[PDB]
Amino acid sequence: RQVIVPVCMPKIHYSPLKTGLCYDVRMRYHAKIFTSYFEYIDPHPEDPRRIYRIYKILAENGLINDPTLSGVDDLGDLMLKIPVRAATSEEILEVHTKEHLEFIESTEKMSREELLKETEKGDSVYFNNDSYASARLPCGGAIEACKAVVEGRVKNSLAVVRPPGHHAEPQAAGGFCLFSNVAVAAKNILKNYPESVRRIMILDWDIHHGNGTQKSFYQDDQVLYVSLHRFEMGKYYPGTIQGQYDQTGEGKGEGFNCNITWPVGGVGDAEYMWAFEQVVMPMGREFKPDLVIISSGFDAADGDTIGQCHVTPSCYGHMTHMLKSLARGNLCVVLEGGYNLDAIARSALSVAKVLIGEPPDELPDPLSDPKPEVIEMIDKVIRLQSKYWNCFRRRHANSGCNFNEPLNDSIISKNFPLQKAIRQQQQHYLSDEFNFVTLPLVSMDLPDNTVLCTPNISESNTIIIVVHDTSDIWAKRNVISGTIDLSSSVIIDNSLDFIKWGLDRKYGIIDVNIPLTLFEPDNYSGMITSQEVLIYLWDNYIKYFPSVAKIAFIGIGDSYSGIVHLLGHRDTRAVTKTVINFLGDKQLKPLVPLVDETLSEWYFKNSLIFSNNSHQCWKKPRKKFGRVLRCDTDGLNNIIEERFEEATDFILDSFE
Amino acid sequence: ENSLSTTSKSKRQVIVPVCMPKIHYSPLKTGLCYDVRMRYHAKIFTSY
Amino acid sequence: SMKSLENEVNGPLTKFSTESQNDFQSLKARNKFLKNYITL
Ligand SMILES: [Zn+2]
Repeated sequence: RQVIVPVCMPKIHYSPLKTGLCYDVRMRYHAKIFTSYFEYIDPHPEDPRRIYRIYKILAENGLINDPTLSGVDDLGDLMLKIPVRAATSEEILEVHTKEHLEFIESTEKMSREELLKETEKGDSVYFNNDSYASARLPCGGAIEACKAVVEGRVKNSLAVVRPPGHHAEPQAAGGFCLFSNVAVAAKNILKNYPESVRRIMILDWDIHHGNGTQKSFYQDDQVLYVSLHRFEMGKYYPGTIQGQYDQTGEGKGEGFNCNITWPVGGVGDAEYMWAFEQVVMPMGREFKPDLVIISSGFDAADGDTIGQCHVTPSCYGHMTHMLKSLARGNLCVVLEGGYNLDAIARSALSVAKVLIGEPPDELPDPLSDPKPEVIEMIDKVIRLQSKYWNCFRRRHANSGCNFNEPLNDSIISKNFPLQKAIRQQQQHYLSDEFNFVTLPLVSMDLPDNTVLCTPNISESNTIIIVVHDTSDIWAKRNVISGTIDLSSSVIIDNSLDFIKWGLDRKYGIIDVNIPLTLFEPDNYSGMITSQEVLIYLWDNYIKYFPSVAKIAFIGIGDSYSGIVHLLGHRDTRAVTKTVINFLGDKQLKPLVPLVDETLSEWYFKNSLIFSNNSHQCWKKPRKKFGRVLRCDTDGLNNIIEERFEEATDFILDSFE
Repeated sequence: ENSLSTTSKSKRQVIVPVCMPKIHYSPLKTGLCYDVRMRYHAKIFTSY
Repeated sequence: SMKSLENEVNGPLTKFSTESQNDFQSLKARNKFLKNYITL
């Protein structure tokens, strides 16, 4: 009966509260003036028909108690309506010039033709007579939203608010933006509360670069800006130098600015997952903010014909879940972009589900292995970030500045040969169990073990030729700092499976190796050497063999030009039947026909070429290359071990 | 205050009905398991 | 025993209505629920 602990209130702060919401029917009047019929078949780069769709679909899943879709108070049990007020001129003037405000104060009371001249005049903007107060309403409303956040009246806030405000400069306007939205609100909270808020991190996932707020805090430290956008230096909007990945702040704002730039359009979800789990979580924890703010734009979602990416809304859920994990719980989300209504509806649904507190759903696919341009992009980011930040140092082993002026080439006369070594070891273990004949070749200045020959090759009927360069080298970087360990590296033989499969069926097997020449971007002289040795070996030995039929060729990597030139400058189609090549990633091999012209069609007939998934093409080849095939992986090893069965079945299909 | 200032005295027609909200996390609670019958098992003080 | 008789009478009950959703007792934590069926 004896009490030991008394009863009291739960001493929590998060989730007895609700989600603050900012919405009004007064932000749907500022509209374009009709010029041409192209706007009927145009995506209408900012329409006012966005925010009511989001409000409707929020009502559609019981998160909003309003059966009639109007600005009400009885929002329900899970969300709290935040009252909206237009900003005063002083708060806009805290970041914007006075003459900009005088320009908009001119634009409020213009005529029709003056408005048309102003719409054509500016940079990708437009105007109306009902533009002033409809520009005065967003940011102050946004100023309301964070005011419910820092003062703790709600858990988190979502302010579904148009027009966007992340492209306008303090000097002038641009990109359908009239004022700022997030920069002015951040300035207002910093000025109004220099007691509870000391560091603000701002993120941008609008697919256009948020140049304006970047400029508004380019020399400050209390704002950490991170954006994600496609760059495409001149072409894609806006395509200025301020969106480049090396713009790292300025002055005392150095080390507080971060761009992320997609090289190519067409990224998906796992690029975003990889970028966040690599980069933004250690930097956000290192910054130790007091408030995070999101400038959201769903233009990069799937089903959008502007950015053309593939971000399912589950990816947005994982995004905002980790961003909720970043701060202590204070959070506000505004909206900037958007072109397709269904995608922004589903996106808003998922972000509202997480912002109430629900766990994000699973990815529609976790096996994607994103595009390598993003990988090299994030390496080039993490170099400069390891200069400025500290947590990236010694984990990616950048080890301070380390911007390396060496890789000088002056002692290149003194070098390890390294190719005779690999080919010599290869010849060693090939002759050790296979006893291959090192067939000689006079009148050329080549190493001895350049061609290796099956013993009793004169009696062998079906002879297959394998042509290869020196096989690949996989090495290991030491993870603590910097360099490469050479002793812990591995030679990856590539032909030997084909050689063994040929040997166990009692076929003639001939191998040739072609070394690569040093300090050459392409092995052009090596291609010359391969043409020379191929024409030589065809003339000196193969024409004279009594028992010979059904010859095939095995092309690997480069040096397919040797077989192409052998097919062109002679005629041997009566005795050989089918060529195969795994190119990988080099330039293709056009065939020149000299002896005939039906030889081109015969080369197209019994031949297959295998290339990378990320080759320079496929962004349809001409028939003078002869039936190339786009595999779905990268690296020569993977496509060999992938389509080895298909190629060896084709070879068995070639014969009887 | 505003010049926008919508002016129509008429009952807006109903658009959607109010239904049960389609969420399945956190109107619910967190389960706890506990019993004092685990405190039966103790050690025999044997050495000293 | 009392749970079994309760779930019996709460199921298909007999002729009258004298005594006779969250929480989903009826196995509705939907994660590979319908998807674990082959749906083809
Ligand atoms: Zn945008």
